Amino acid sequence: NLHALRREQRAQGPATIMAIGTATPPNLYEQSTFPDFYFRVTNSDDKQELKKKFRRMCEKTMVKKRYLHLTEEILKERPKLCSYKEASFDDRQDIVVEEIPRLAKEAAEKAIKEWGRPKSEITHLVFCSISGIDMPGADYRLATLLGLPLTVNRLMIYSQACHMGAAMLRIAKDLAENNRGARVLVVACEITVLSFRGPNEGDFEALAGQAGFGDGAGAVVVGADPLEGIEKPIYEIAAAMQETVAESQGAVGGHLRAFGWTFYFLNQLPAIIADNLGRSLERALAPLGVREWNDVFWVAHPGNWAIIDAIEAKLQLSPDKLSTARHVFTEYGNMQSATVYFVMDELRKRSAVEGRSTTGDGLQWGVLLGFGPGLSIETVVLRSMPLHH
Amino acid sequence: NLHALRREQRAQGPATIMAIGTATPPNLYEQSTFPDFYFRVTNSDDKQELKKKFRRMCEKTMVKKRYLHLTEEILKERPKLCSYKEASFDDRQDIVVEEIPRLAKEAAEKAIKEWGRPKSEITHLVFCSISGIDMPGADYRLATLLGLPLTVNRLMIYSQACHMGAAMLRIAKDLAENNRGARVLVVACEITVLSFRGPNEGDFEALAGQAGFGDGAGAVVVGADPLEGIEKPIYEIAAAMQETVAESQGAVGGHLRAFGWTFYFLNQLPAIIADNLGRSLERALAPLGVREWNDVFWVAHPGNWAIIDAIEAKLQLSPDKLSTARHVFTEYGNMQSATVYFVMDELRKRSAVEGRSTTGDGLQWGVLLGFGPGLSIETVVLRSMPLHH
Repeated sequence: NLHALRREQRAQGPATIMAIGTATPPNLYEQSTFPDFYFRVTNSDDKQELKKKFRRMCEKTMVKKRYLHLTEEILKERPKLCSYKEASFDDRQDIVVEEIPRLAKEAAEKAIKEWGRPKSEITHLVFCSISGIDMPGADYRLATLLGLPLTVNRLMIYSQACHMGAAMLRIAKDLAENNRGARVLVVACEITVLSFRGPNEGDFEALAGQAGFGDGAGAVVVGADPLEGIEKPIYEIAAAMQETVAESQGAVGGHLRAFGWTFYFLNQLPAIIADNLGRSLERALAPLGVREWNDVFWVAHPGNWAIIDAIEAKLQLSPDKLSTARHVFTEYGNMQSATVYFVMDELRKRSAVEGRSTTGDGLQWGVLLGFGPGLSIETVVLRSMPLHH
Repeated sequence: NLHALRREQRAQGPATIMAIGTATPPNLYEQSTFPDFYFRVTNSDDKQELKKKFRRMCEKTMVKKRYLHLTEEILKERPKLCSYKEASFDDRQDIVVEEIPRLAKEAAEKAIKEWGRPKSEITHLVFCSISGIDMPGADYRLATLLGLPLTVNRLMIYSQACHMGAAMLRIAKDLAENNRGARVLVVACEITVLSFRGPNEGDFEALAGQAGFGDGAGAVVVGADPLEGIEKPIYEIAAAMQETVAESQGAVGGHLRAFGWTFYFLNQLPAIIADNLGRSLERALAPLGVREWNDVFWVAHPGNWAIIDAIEAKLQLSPDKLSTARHVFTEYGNMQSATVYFVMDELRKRSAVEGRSTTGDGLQWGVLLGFGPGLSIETVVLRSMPLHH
């Protein structure tokens, strides 16, 4: 009866990524002139020596460009954003509640446009962001701006850190696979309005945060049992798993306070990540009988330049493997949960333009990776799809 | 093989609720004397007219008692919690970050204990609260307090309203059905430290919020294919869905600010909820061929007494249907996302005490119901289990 009902209602094949869309705020921030903008707007133009320290931090990041919702105009209107740790939460909430769903909507429309199917066929919405907390939430506002059916199943995931991007594919996997016809709109959106703050001579971590984080949103449509001739899977989601690394709460993390968000980290975080991938990758790839780390493709959350270097070095990958992560991080900065969607889009796009056999740079099996506070490690095994040029 | 692998890794039968645990803070607040306590600790004994009002509010709520983490001591140590609307967010964060996981742990242990099986067989943790945002978050802390294996798939749902307790069953359904052997720990925990504040003579809305909300946590183990002679389902989850009521965002909701959380409602929220249920319940129950609303059992998030009344009257339910919601509301208050789990625990126990043939008061089919800001309506169709006396 309910076993019969079960068989009827569940999907047949594995979850697939059917479309990818991305978007940023319209305001370009060049890293070479960012110290100038940052010290001027934070009324710190009378500490030239701290300004020089910052220029060197900016250069070290390896970031060329980021896109930020914030502008000098908004900062002028809302000066408390420019202080180090003054109560500023209200001004920050005013913005993120409004804009988190607006930026998400751009990335979601693009994903939907590529998918090329009606919004009425979307059954679930899975939406993550650090920011934009209200009731009704950001998911309600996003659903409403898109004109999704009132019967779409919504799930908002607030304030999980950078690995939440990968984690949403783990959730969407179960939603697409367990429900025949389920089409899952997956969105990550991050705007650094809650973490932007002026400088303090004794806070490297907070000033470092001013240098490497950008704004961005990413969206995929996820579904099993693609419609013959209409839905063209880019990747099959083969497996998804999470692992927490014992006694590493201190590696990285953050607090939410009256000043907004602040993030901490150890200098050895690049090593702590790289050194703790072994287990995850073994669980993931040993069933497929993978012999060598260079034998699969890599969609990595970049974290930072040092993190990429550490992972590449530990797994002894050739430069090509993480070059997509390097590219996105260079051109957009670290966009938290959104970053991995930008990286995934780059992999499949370079794969098409450069004439590859598959969406995973000519390779069959790949691993998508996210990592954040925990330390939390998100591993998604992807199967590439043939490219018929 | 993508399809063969899929056929082997998924569960066969419906998600099952295998155990239920509940917990509250140890501090009893009797409603009869709550006006005296509230006006005294917030230093408002010279607002006798507002006090007179609040006592009338408290009488009308029909709440007899609540359990709150907050005490006279906490309030003396952190007087900003008492102000109507000064910045007090840091004080509140300081408490909720540590306490939310702590209360959740009590409910979680009770559910695990009834389930009767090793912690190591838990594969997933799904945890919701309005409160306790930090990175790493509450799920990590809870998993750590429980001593869960590091490979448990964690998910934290922050800052969703009252209907979130229901929606976690919607989530748990797919995780459990789609993964062979999956055992999901589902936990809801709420502590009102973030919305407690002193009284303002021009704000009855916020004042009403101080009369009806309590603290608590509920937990279930959800799995598919129960072990014969080891795991005994209390209910089967046959179906679960959400819908949103158009143009009702202002019906109820709230804002997270430097003063913490405040909640808003329209006076006609009961009718708004009652009048917009039929559609959801029709979609849920028609496929089972049920002809009358009294044909099924009811596990209702209570909201408040006015809301229970309006649903009863609108659906022409006889008094027994929402009996369990009433008893839980009256004895514990609205514990937001956790309440529905107390109601569930109450139904299945009463069913056994009163000699009913099923864990659903002798009927086969039920609806577990959650509602909150959106308006959001969460409908979970349950099948009861035979009771053998």
